[PDB]
Amino acid sequence: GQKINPIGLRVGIIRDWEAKWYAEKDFASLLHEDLKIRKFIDNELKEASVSHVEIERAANRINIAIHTGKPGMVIGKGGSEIEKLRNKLNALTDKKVHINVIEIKKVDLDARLVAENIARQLENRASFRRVQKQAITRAMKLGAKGIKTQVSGRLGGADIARAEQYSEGTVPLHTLRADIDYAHAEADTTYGKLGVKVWIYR
Amino acid sequence: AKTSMVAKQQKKQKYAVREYTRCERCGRPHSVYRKFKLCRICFRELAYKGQIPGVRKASW
Amino acid sequence: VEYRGTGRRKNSVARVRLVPGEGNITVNNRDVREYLPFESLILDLNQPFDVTETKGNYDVLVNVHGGGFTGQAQAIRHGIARALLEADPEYRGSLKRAGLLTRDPRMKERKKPGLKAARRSPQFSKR
Amino acid sequence: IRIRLKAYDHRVIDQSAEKIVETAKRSGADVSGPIPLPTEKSVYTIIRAVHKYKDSREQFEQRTHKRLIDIVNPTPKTVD
RNA sequence: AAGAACCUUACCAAAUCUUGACAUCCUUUGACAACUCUAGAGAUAGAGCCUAAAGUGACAGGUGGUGCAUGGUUGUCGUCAGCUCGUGUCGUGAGAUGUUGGGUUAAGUCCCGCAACGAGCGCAACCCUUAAGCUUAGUUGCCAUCAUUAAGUUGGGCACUCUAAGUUGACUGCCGGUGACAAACCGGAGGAAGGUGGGGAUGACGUCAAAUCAUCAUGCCCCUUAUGAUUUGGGCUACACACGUGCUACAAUGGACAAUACAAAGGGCAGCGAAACCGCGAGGUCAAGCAAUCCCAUAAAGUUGUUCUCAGUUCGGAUUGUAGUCUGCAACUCGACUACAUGAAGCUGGAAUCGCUAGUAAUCGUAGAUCAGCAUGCUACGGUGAAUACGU
Repeated sequence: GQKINPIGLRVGIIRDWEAKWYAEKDFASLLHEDLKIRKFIDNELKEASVSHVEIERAANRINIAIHTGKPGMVIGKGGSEIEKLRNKLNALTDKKVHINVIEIKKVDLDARLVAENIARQLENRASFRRVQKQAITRAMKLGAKGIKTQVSGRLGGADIARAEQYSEGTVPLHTLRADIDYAHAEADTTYGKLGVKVWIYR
Repeated sequence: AKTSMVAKQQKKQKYAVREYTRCERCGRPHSVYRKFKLCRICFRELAYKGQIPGVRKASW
Repeated sequence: VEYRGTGRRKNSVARVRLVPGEGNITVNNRDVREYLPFESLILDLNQPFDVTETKGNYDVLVNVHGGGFTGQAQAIRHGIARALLEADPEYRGSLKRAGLLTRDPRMKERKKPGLKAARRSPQFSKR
Repeated sequence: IRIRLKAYDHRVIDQSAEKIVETAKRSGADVSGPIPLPTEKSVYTIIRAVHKYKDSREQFEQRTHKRLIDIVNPTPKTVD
């Protein structure tokens, strides 16, 4: 059961890439600055509702746009953190080309917002199935499918590793255009290093 | 084997001191300059006919 | 592309794996001038080759199948001839004067039952 | 300039081929466009470090997908 | 092992500082002991220099086994050609045809009447390979419509080939071909593409802990001036070798060693070579370019040595020891190359086992995932690549 859902070759007609820039010599350098600016925005995002990235630095228009779901206090009360982001990006290198924001329609479509309401109780080793049976029905009301509760070992609070087969729905992967979210994310809260086999789909 | 040498340049695995940082897209790894991802040979061709303000003569 | 060439000569089809560039023709993977039993015209064994103008521009490195003592000879020439047709369309128009497609309108008749050669018969046996 | 264009995937190189034609169009000089690059590569599998079934080194592929779009006569406004 | 010496040895006799080489803290202050010096084999540690270090206690560094208790599955019998589920259908209880009938490709299942219907992810493809003709480029690429043509081509983007750096036609679908009620896929001109282009990739749910504190998480474990640790008296190779594995010389239907004509996968600002430095060799060149090139090209056969002659002979990449390479400090008490000498047994072979299809299995050429001492095993594709089916 290594169902990884090869989306890499599945996307490319609707789901391109987050970073876009015309390069080949500045590619590695541009990619080096991409992760360099991602080491400060990830600590400022505080696990925000970010679906994709709008880093379109092609045609001399470099801008590290961050979705961050709905504009809350992340940008500051009236863009008060946008002026403080200048030095933030100025401390890294010398970019700071006015990063923009994007209003994400249907915020509960990624596997981050669904893991912040049904997988947020797993941090205190609590409900990991009762609350994991929910949200998929809410995702069905939105128009999509949702996530599928799954595990390979350490089932909730137990010293004995146990698997599962609670797949509420299937996942289409026989097509070469199928669009799948597949937003993987784990947290090490004094539990140990382990991998899960959770399956998601648009 | 230039395509295989231009592909494996910054491969990071168990040992990141195995990959050798050289000309990003061009060649001539030696007899140039490497520190801010810009080889003389490549930069010269990338600044051919005065492109990005980089290839100059002197003027103090 | 000049491999899998179809060339039949008096019941002697033979495929040829000719390669563009290298011209190392080694029939039976060795000498082809002291192999053919007879074949008096060893240099004139390739009539279309002269018009093809690719003598030293293709390496045979193939073989011969069936045929007779000298019937197996002059069969790879047509085998590479059909291979050159797929290798270049100019060859077809370059060999419009000759255009060798079929050169086996009959077979070999010898001892047979009833009739001498199933066509002729004995007539006034010389004394 | 005779410089290549190594992006990420196929559409990543497709959007980089049209974005380089836009920046080159800004400058007042001859600009190119589509660039023939016939597909040609290979693949192979081995082992990784820990446990991860087949297909060692979790990566897309060893494809050498690149480009060759650039400028011919670069001026002072060719930087943008 | 992402490769057994020594820094890594994380074994013990160990030393020596043992709230510690320690991984880390509030505290000061010579900020380091980089700088001289001390027990020095040495971190650790003591005035002095620009005037982590004095560190209690919070706290260490650590290889004895498992796994029949579970994880990441190292792998494994199996990637079986199959597992599936209500429903309609009913047991005193193990109850479903779930695919059901023409019947074709490489795709658990083409629709004669078949309790009627639905199983999900793999299985045809979806990931990958790619076009000979040519778009490209005509650039490190050779040339017909064009030659001063430096394999760093110095040209003319001079003429386009065999061309690289996104794929394409194509493949089932009528196909020439009739199943008899009945398609079709094979393959006929099919195009170079014998038909998923040729093809592969593919790890379906699993099973065995078989393996893993010494592959780690751990039900978690094993030392507490010693199992650590700055590291020497010193290590698992050198003695009878008990095996698998490392090439090997057993021969004249031929040996080591001449010059040597012709792809390579990959190696490289310190490193590759045309008569030259390096042509028996293990190496002591700075270095033209400095990576489509340039270097291996002093590679290879259909086109070549030599020579000693039913054998110890110029046939023996074993041991052994002064000694040159690789490392020489722990080899005094742990590896090797070919030689200044020693150069064994060895004439097709043990207990017992292993191996065979015209650009590839193999093979002249031949390759590393790489440790400060073992490259002598298959390991990359231009051409030597010569050979291909009584029998179901």
